[PDB]
Amino acid sequence: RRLKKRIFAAVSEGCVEELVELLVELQELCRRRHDEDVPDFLMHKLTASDTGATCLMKALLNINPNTKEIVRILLAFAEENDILGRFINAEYTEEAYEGQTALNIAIERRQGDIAALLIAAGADVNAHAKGAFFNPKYQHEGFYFGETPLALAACTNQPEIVQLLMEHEQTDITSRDSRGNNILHALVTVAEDFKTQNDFVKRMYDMILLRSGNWELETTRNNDGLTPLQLAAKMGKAEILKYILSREIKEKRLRSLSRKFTDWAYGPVSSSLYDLTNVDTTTDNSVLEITVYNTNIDNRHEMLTLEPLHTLLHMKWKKFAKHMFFLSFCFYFFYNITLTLVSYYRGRMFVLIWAMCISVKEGIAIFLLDAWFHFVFFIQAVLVILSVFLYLFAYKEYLACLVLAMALGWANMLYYTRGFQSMGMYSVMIQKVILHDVLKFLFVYIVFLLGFGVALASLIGSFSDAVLELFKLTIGLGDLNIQQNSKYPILFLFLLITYVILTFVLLLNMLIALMGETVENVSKESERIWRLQRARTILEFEKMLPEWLRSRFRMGELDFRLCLRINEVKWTEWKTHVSFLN
Amino acid sequence: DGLTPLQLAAKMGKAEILKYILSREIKEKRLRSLSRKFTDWAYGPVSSSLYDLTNVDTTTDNSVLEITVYNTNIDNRHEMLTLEPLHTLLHMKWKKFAKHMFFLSFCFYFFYNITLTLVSYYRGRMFVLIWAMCISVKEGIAIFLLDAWFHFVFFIQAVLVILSVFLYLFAYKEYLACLVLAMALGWANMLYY
Amino acid sequence: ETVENVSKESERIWRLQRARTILEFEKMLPEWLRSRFRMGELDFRLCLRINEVKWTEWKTHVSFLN
Repeated sequence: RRLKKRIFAAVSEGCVEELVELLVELQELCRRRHDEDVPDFLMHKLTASDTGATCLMKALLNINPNTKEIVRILLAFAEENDILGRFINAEYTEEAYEGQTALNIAIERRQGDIAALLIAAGADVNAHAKGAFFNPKYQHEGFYFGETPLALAACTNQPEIVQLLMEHEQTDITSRDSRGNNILHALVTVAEDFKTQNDFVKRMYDMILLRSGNWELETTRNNDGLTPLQLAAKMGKAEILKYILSREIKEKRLRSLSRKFTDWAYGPVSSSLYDLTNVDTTTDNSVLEITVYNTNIDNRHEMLTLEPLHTLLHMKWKKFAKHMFFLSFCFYFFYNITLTLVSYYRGRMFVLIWAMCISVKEGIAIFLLDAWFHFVFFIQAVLVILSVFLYLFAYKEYLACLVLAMALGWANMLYYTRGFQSMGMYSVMIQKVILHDVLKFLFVYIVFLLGFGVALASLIGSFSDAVLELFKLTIGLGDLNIQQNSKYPILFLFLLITYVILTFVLLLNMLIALMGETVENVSKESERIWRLQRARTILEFEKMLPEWLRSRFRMGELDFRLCLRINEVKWTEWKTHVSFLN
Repeated sequence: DGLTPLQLAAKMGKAEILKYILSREIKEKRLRSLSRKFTDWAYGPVSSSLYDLTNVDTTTDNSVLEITVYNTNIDNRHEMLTLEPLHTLLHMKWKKFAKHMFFLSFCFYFFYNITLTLVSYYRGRMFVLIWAMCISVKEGIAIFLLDAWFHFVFFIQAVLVILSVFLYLFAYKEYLACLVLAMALGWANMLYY
Repeated sequence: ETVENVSKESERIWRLQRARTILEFEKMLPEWLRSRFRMGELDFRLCLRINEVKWTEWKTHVSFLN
């Protein structure tokens, strides 16, 4: 603590008159071998031991225009005192920056030449920042980049540093950190779409992938067992998965990395093949199953308009799912008609075995942990079976269960309108309106209803008669002139008028709020949620089939790779291409 | 009027100049007390900083935050309340204690309204009058303040409850009108919370 | 009249209402028990350990810088 704080101040600011004297001061200090503590003087006085911050990490933490003095201090102690083995691998002591070298801090502050010369001094590029800040809980709390130097050069938009770092012989490209992530995993972890940044991630991800040139990067699974495009699908990033699912290489010697074998193009019409490595539900964790069954991002219609993803769905649906959906509609319609005739006029009991079948079908609702129609299907099934099991008994509490099961079943018939697009967009707006705005209006209307009903019942008819008369006054009925046991009917009169005008202004406020919320949900968002609903029932009907009879996949092995004969036409793109080309 | 220059910047309602005042750092030395954002470490996106609390804190008599919250004649106060030590200070002042104090005041007003509901409907029978006197001397600063409507509804509810009780002591039948109007305005006043 | 007061102006007046009841509930407390202010003297100046993240600004900065 004698004068190492002085050299810390000298590398902080950059006064050279302390530095030139102090470099030979420590030189005559190490030349005078004190002979009571020989090795600990070097390892304790050429660094700090409170936070583990050494001199050059303090200098690169305090980057100023004094690059001459930092070139001097890399060329002062690092090679004369022969310390560089035990020195440049210094890590921290705390939990925030646990295991952080000077390479990532050197490349973090745009000093690529400093980092290239200090790895030319013989550092290690296989550092692993295992701190809990570096592996945070959410994205806001910390920086996640891959805890690797070439991964940090990938995330922080430094192509020249990763160019000089890949050409080093003993760097790793198949390296896996504490989360098991390689460069492509962390590069798509830091990524996002074009709405915020100007797409440097893909614009150097191509450089990483073709500089590597090997397939073994794109199968390295993480601790959750995910291929890099599966992790690209799960975190919700559009354009990087667009680049993955449509990627071709013109020049040869790197042809297995391509995925779009364009066999013939002619004006607007162009046939192509694609891959089915993981974009197909015959594998355990497909891309399509992830990006349909995902629930926490909202932009899934961006990914479901990509080519082998969107195209695959039509084949899976036109092929078999329209007929399977119409068959399920016909079964539910005949079940509801037999329940209608059995309920009205009193194969008399097909409804109970069908209710038991639909109950053990929808009994996975507690095992799944906007799936509301599963709950309505389950409450209809248990209400039908409770009505029948009380019909076996000698009770009169069974007809209430039958009439409520009738009301909920014939309301549940309206679930089957998805498939008619001009009625499905009408259907999902009903769910949007009851979820968002009518519940708030009911929540204010119930407390106004109680605050007037207790008042009018304290004026003395009873409670449940006055609140029923108040609701009949709301819907448009109910006499109001002279009620019994009024002290003074003037106050009853203008209390009633105050209730009616407050209900009117509440209704007006509710209708203009739900007019104010539909500035963009007029046709667009209903259409995206309808297409997502149709994709979810594609996958739900497809996985219910057994392991055989699925001869409904695509073209054979062209090593062994499934493909798709997809003929896309881009008329507007061809017209703009041949118009701007000449 | 005894105002520091950023207090006058807050009172007249100007945004970006107060943004420059509340976030100002000087890179070169010999002028360091004029800075207000001691950036101690930045690393990619994450950057910790310090700020000052010379006047942006309600422990002083005329703070900046008290001025720009209690101002009433300009409309763009949400421009200033998204500035950093101003907006950030509020979360600490609120998550810290004010959610629990607000929920406690809601529970007291809810139990007071439920005891007034049961006392009004079926006829600790008289907690409502001492709570009404407490809320009346609480909201009696409405004439001393000179869009504070809910203070007026709270005051008319308090005086209507105490007028109903002071006529209930008497032998009059003009008291039940005051009780039923106090019931209507109290259960409408629950919607303030 | 609701060409702009659909979600925006209601949100600003709600945040201003919440700030006014922050200050009204805060000034009602007595002179003691307010150990709820911020960090000590660093002459003597109180400070705040504020960790802001500007993700979009950092992305535009490192995108336009190179």
